[PDB]
Amino acid sequence: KERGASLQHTAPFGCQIATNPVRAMNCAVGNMPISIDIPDAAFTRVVDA
Amino acid sequence: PSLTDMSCEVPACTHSSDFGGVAIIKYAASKKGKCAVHSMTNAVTIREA
Repeated sequence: KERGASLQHTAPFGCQIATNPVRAMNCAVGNMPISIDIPDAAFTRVVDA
Repeated sequence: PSLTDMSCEVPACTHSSDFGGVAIIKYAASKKGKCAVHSMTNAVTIREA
């Protein structure tokens, strides 16, 4: 009864919360390095473009 | 063939031992036929004879 509000409603950075298992999801916090290794077959030559 | 109004453009170059550069020559030529090509600068070798 005296419970208060869940993290789903109160948590910072706009994040959603779920419990089976527990996750914080989609926090708009910080930034993410992403790195790609691209096979040479994928690129088209400056004379072909 | 006799050639005139020639312009030479270099889409990309890399000094890569393997013909790592490619060049497009725009031209006007008097008649149809085979024609020889050569490089006058010793530091640049062209593959096509």
